[PDB]
Amino acid sequence: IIGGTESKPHSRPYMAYLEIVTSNGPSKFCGGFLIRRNFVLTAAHCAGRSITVTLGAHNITEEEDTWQKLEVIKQFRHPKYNTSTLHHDIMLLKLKEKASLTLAVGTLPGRMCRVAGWGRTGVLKPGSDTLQEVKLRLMDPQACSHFRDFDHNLQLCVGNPRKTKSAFKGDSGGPLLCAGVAQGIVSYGRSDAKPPAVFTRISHYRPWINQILQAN
Ligand SMILES: Cc1c(S(=O)(=O)Nc2ccc(-c3ccncc3)cc2C(F)(F)F)sc2ccc(F)cc12
Ligand SMILES: [Zn+2]
Repeated sequence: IIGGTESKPHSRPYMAYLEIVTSNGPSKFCGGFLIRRNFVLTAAHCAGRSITVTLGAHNITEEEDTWQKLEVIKQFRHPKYNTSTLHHDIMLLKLKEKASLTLAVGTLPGRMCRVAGWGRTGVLKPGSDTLQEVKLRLMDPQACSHFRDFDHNLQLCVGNPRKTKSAFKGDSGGPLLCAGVAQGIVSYGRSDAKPPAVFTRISHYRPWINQILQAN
């Protein structure tokens, strides 16, 4: 998160910190959010060989009783996910067991929405130890035209280009909440962090989400 504030600790109890393993490189990291006690929603580009989910975190470097480290038993990447266009950048993670409900852990184009994450706080900066959040402007789709594979039906265009405020690397998979309702998932943007960024429009995938949740 660039240009944001430190979240009040545990004020977003649905937030998930994802550590993603691949065979041929070190761990990568993403955000996500708990939508059922045993399901986390995130971005498809956060898929890997295996994933660990930490719920209940604020400072991800300091173990505390709110933490629930949970095994993912299966990844459900959207079947039409495209690695070139990044269309359908959405994935459900089924947890081995249902998370415990605690205070710190529970389930979840001109308006202002909020996104949170542990991602980088600048181009040359590292992932944040603490959960950060930022208020961003929903933009008209023409603001994202320069993303040649942007699609207004599939995606949201998020972040006033006049501001430095943005989701960034490591925030992938985190929710965009507009008046308390999750409308988007951090997907991609520019390497140089110039907003706007592209978010998955969750509404488009409600049928698919429902099918996975009902059948698993
Ligand atoms: C994650 C991300 C990055 S990245 O550089 O780490 N990855 C990336 C960037 C651009 C595309 C892309 C470019 C054209 N058409 C489609 C996709 C795809 C990728 C993919 F897949 F690797 F994640 S920059 C940024 C900025 C804001 C934000 F919120 C998220 C990100
Ligand atoms: Zn705490």
